[PDB]
Amino acid sequence: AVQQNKPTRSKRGMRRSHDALTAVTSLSVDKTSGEKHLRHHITADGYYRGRKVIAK
Amino acid sequence: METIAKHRHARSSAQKVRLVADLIRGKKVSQALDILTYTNKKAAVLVKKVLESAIANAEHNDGADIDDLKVTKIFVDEGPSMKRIMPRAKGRADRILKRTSHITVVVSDR
Amino acid sequence: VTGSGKKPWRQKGTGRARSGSIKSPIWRSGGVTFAARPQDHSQKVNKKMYRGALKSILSELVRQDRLIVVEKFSVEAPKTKLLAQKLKDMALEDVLIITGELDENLFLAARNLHKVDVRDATGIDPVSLIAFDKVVMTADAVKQVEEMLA
Amino acid sequence: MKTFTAKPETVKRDWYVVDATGKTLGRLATELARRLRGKHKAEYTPHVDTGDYIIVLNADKVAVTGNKRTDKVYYHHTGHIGGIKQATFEEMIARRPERVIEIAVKGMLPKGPLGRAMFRKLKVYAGNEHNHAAQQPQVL
Amino acid sequence: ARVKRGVIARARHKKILKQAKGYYGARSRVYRVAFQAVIKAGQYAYRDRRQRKRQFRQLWIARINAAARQNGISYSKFINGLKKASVEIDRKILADIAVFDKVAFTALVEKAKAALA
RNA sequence: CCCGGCGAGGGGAGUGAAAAAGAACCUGAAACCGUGUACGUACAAGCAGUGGGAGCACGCUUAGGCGUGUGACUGCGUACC
RNA sequence: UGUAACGGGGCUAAACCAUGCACCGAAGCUGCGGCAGCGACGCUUAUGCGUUGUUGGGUAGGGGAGCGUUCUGUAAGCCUGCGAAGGUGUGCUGUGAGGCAUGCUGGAGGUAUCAGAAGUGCGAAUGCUGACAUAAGUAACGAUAAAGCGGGUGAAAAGCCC
Repeated sequence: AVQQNKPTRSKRGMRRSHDALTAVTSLSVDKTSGEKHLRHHITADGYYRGRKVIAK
Repeated sequence: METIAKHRHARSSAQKVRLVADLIRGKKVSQALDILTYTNKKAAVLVKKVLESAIANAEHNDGADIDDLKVTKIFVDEGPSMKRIMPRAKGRADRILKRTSHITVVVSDR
Repeated sequence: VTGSGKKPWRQKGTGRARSGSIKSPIWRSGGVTFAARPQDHSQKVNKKMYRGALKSILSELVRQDRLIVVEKFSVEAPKTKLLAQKLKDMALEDVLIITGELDENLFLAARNLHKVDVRDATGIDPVSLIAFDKVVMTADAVKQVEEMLA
Repeated sequence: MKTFTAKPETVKRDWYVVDATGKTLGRLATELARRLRGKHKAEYTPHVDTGDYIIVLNADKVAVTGNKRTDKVYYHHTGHIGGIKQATFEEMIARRPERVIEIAVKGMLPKGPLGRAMFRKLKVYAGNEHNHAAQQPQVL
Repeated sequence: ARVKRGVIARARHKKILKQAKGYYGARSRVYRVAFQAVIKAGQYAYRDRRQRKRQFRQLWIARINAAARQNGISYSKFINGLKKASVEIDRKILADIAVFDKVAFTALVEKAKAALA
């Protein structure tokens, strides 16, 4: 049926509680002193130190 | 205040764009990218590239410390106005919006 | 107006409407809703509204106003820049430049700054008597009975 | 230059050991409320926001004197109007201090206003000189 | 004659009125309190200065029963005693001196005790 | 001049009296919103109140009863036409 | 379909009746201000100030009166770039539309006199012109039926391509 009821104020537009983010930490580790992710060594070429998948 | 490089205009609504601003208040300028690039949304990536535009300027433009500029508020505004159509009833509804956004970063110092 | 009568469509099958008339005098691109009548009417002053104790202001003011000197001859007239001195014998320099006279003479440069349409020649026009300070009447004995209009 | 008594929170709580238990109870259970508001402590805020602490002593001796005490049901049916029903009478329920036959304030601040936070302040234990579960500074 | 609605329509609603809340969105802050409903709030004060006073009456006259009832001197039955004297009538408030004058107020019962009691 | 995406937007410069005149050009409020100074505050009823006032972010006073609003207590009541 | 006849709670007398008697106690008549009508007085008198009588809820009707966004006038007349003025809130002023002011602003404008009357003093025409605060993360997301790498280029390819 048609929307014959109240606007999105307080009790609705308030609802943010469990819609939240995941507050991720991260390791500085200069083995990859730029292109690294959270603890995930490189977001692309799959390097660690020498020859692995397609790195070096 | 110091620096305010907001970006225009996105495709998203201000609701999805606003969902992340609070995280970066006060205590995250030193290492800002990790929470934003590893939460890889067209909101967080936008607040990333905002922050980046704002603070790559600040250290040059004033002479301040790039590590003491405390990223103090980050709010958003819409607008002006944009429309498009999809003829679902072709005499009534039919009329999708872009409310759009521009991220009023406001960075400041400790 | 040009605006399309009378009526476009029947007004059922939605469950929300009011109107559809296009015009109607109310809505948009129209108009003067009160029949458009040229109100052409000359509000009629009667014969003895002029006769008519009409001149009697010079009995209320009676001191500074009706200013009884002489006839409209004494100006150049190629230099009304000189007039305010030829106006020191009725004292008022340029205040309100009239005389309530008759004969055709060159005084009518007296409206040059806006003032009044002067009107002069016998039919002084009642709206000159209400409510200026120098309601000037100047001239000699043509004031008797019906002449009081002057 | 005002005559009223805000807050007062709470000035007068009158630490009295209710020797009235059973013996004349139905003459002063009816007045526990006009006590916790008044008749001595009426001197302060005799209608609003205050607190109170009598020193309770026993429960199941409600006395109450009349044909009431042996067919007067107590109901609650706390859920979906209860369906299946409860009927233990006033001397057979009073065998526990519970929620409706022991407090008297349930009958006397009846909607909940004035009463909405100071519910257990009277302790709601029972047990005499075997178990004084109340105040250590001197009672009355 | 051109109207275009002005000058007075907001003056009769807020201007100098020290009040910041006010009936929220659709019953007010849109516009709809402005003309015909603004009376309502102050109208709880239209009588009740005379009607709420009962609530506080018991507070004054407590210091003329709270200690006297023990000594038996119950305020309304002691008043059919008092009001035998055509000089004493205005006990209704001014007797409030009893909650701090105690140690000398405590003899005002002795006055006529061998007749009044 | 500087910054990013050989981009958007800003932060100063500056023609300018002005950029709250900046080429989504109108010297400019209305439906709704983002972050903050203080609240009441995740045991809620009853047009969300004006009261009656306790003390709170704050701003006066050689003390001197206040210039401020969410509105603990709860009183009154059903604003329509 | 929760015991649901004082509103509760059933009070062995607090009660029921009978005799006394003091407080509570709508707006209800009193303190005491203020005063629109219709009358009566002291006297005044263009007419009015207070005394005294009746008495002050007011959509159908006749009586009788207040002010404005400004047009048509008071008016080379006094006022303004030394600011003429809103949305507003320092302070009260009237019986009232509201203001004479003023506070903080705008950035150009007025009637403290009376004369003038009609585009005529909005929130309720199931609104109306352009709408959207609105149903939430609003398709069945476009039948549910396709996949797989190894690479290549590059500002960015599940698609372009071998």
